[PDB]
Amino acid sequence: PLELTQSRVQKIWVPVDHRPSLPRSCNSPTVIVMVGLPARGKTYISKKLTRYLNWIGVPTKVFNVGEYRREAVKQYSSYNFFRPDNEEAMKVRKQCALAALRDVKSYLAKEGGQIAVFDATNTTRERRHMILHFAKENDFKAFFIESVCDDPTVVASNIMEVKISSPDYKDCNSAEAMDDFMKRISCYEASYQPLDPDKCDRDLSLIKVIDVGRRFLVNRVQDHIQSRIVYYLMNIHVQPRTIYLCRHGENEHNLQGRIGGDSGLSSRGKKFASALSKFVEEQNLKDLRVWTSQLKSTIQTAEALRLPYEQWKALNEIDAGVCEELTYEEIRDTYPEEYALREQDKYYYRYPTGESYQDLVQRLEPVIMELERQENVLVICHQAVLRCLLAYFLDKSAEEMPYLKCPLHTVLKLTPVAYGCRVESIYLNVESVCTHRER
Amino acid sequence: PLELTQSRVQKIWVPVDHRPSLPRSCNSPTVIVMVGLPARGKTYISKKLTRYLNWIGVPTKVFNVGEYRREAVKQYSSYNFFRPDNEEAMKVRKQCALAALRDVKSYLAKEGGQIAVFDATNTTRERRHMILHFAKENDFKAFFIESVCDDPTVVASNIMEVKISSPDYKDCNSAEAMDDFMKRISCYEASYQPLDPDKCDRDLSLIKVIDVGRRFLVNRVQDHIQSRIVYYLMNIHVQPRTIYLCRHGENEHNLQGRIGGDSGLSSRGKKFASALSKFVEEQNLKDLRVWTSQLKSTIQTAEALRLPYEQWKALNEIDAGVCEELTYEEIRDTYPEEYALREQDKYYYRYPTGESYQDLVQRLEPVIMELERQENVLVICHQAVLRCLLAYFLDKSAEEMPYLKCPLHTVLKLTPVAYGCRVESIYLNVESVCTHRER
Ligand SMILES: O=c1[nH]cnc2c1c(-c1ccccc1)cn2-c1ccc(Br)cc1
Ligand SMILES: O=c1[nH]cnc2c1c(-c1ccccc1)cn2-c1ccc(Br)cc1
Ligand SMILES: O=P(O)(O)OC[C@H]1O[C@](O)(CO)[C@@H](O)[C@@H]1O
Ligand SMILES: O=P(O)(O)OC[C@H]1O[C@](O)(CO)[C@@H](O)[C@@H]1O
Repeated sequence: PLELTQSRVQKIWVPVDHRPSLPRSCNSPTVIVMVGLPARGKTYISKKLTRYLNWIGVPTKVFNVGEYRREAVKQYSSYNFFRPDNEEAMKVRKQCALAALRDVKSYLAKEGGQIAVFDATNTTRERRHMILHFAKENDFKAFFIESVCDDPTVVASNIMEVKISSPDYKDCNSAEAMDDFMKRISCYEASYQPLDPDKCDRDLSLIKVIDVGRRFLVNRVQDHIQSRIVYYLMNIHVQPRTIYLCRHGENEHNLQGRIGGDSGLSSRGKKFASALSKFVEEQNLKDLRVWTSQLKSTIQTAEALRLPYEQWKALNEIDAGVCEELTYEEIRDTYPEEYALREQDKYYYRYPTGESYQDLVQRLEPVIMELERQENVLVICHQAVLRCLLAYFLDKSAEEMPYLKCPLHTVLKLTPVAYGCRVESIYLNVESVCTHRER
Repeated sequence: PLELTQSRVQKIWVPVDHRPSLPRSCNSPTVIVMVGLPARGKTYISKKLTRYLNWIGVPTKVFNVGEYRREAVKQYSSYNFFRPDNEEAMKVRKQCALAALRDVKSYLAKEGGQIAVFDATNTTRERRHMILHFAKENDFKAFFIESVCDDPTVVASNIMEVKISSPDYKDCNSAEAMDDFMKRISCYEASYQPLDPDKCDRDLSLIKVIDVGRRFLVNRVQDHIQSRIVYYLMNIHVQPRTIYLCRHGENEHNLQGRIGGDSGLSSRGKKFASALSKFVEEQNLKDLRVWTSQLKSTIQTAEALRLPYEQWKALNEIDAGVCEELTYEEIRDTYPEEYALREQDKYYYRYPTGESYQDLVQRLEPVIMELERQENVLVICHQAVLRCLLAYFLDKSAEEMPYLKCPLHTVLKLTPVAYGCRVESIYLNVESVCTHRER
């Protein structure tokens, strides 16, 4: 009579499943279609969106047709391979697109993937009609993301930042690679049919990203995930900036080996806070936003900076529930079953009346969205919160996330470059205890 | 040396403020400009957006030029008042717009308002240039929301739903009011200059809502609040649906007068769950989404429905921190200072290591966004969570929110109609304790 049991790891109430003598086991995936001329940031969008979607828990994978081409055709010689009159290479390129779609079908229908990002030019109505046919026959949704930018400064910058360094241009110098790539773009210009939501593409679910996100044309958003993608694309930018991530200075609970709580900075923690102020000053940043949690130790650290700061409840350390203010030895002795369950499944494990790393991701999502909108930001937080944010920026999986090394009195300087983050570590030469525990 | 104190009500760590002998006390507001012909849902957008922004904690107010006109000109006779050749009424209408802007300045610069929604036609470039001049001179941001829809079915439906019932048409029958309103729309058509983000309005921050949210043109989103508005407008719809809100059936903690915890349904709670299934069945809904919290009592209630349901951690009852599983008598005797602080400031009060109603709003925001996207939804939740959701739908203030009456074994049936919600209460004839406590 409505009998439930609480699952040991995640602490989820499930109906008591008294399976009979013979136990029996018993929404639609999306193909995101990238659209646009080369050097329009399609791969940049594909990679960043995939990184965000995976981090929030939506299994996402990129299928880049160019990588299938590099695999089918050993070495790249020139733009001549991309010529519309190149009958043989046109057959090869089509075969590569079809092979990528085959892997899209396998990913979405057989591997538990939810979103497949089809990263190609898809510049002709013919190619897009074929992708739609493929989606309709496989019961997949189709969502188009077109990037429109004809600014020559933006095109040249994209070639210099990520095209000249491509495996295709290994034997080329910067000038030859740039010249070949401009000719390669020209191969696509004649047959390019932009998305037309006014007449031809009126019934398609699409986003037209115009001039690096200055303007957007949004047509027929069908569901939750498409709506989320659109909101994300509207919040991200390519302006140069730095993200500094650190934990509060060493606290009294750190000295006692106690988890959670709301203890204050130790004498060393206060020394780090002074060292952090000097470090921040030496960075010579025009403007800098400072974010803390609502816990004392991060606020005391920010107080040493003499800069305005904003407290976020979303940045508060993982809630250990009944295990709050206990040492790991006291957890193992009072709750041995709980201790072993966490060690076996650190990401999904939920503390009783507490949280999991999975819960942390959900509450840090608005932090991530705001970090994307901002420029120079310093986030003073906690060990588990920091691992979660770092996993987003460094594209780390749910499995590796609870084990990322985030020592005390150490600043993680993140510089967005090419298709990810350059990470520099800066230890501020103040002693502390070690709170890192390996698997 | 980084000395902080925790504020008694909100539990916020603040620098110990040792004010000297003579204590001294010491971002830009936004004008949202509605654009479009009459019967385009501008007032609908204004009211709904204001309701959402206020609920999330952004002080927002609507300034409807027509209400200033109804105040300046006692009785409305006909569309002749709106004629472009009506020199006198054109002077009166301009004076009303200027008087509304005067009140916009006072609201944003002197009353602590953050967003002013300027609800008028603002169909000419001249009027919009004047509003921009007003915004620039007062250091206010300007964000334009244009609603474009020329579907005669949509226009006729808007006139029938909310125009014919306007105080202007009190002495008129449905046919005369509809005829007069069509003529009134025609008065605006000749001088109407839609927003042109391509050439003329390229530097303006705007959203063009096309065909009741089927399509959007988004130009130059400057900040966080504009980005949030755009996301909200993309999630809302006018499709007919019903929202059912109720608490879990009576639990064991309810019988003991204990707060929080994760107790199961009492015998009466199980009887409500059966009664709820019968009620749901009798509603004869084609499709229905069922949402619960992750707490046992709501899941057991949903289990009785024999329908698929989704558990949301965001729907979990307010966290009472150290006061969890205690009766109110035990709270008053163990924590008398805490008890009195809560009674004095129920919305902002945060339980030690727990939450406030203010915290609840922040974590329920994704619930609200998803409720907007959906159609028929049944939310099985908890007393404080329910008050928070109800305050959103019923446009209740932060001050009234902790005192809204949400009894056990009672379904709140919400039907979106005109500019809000019709609320029907359905008691399912199962006895329970009373958990309501007045101020
Ligand atoms: O080249 C480009 N053209 C046009 N839009 C571009 C790029 C790049 C880019 C940035 C770094 C390297 C290579 C490419 C990113 N976006 C972009 C697109 C949409 C959004 Br919303 C944000 C950024
Ligand atoms: O008449 C209309 N024309 C055009 N758009 C309209 C309406 C109404 C409406 C609904 C009920 C009563 C009166 C008006 C709402 N929206 C609307 C606008 C934008 C979004 Br995003 C969602 C709904
Ligand atoms: O997930 P882990 O490795 O236990 O680390 C999280 C813990 O780290 C701390 O931030 C410091 O020990 C605790 O407050 C928190 O419980
Ligand atoms: O804000 P109030 O009036 O104390 O009501 C919230 C309380 O109501 C309950 O849902 C039932 O008593 C408790 O779990 C919760 O603490």
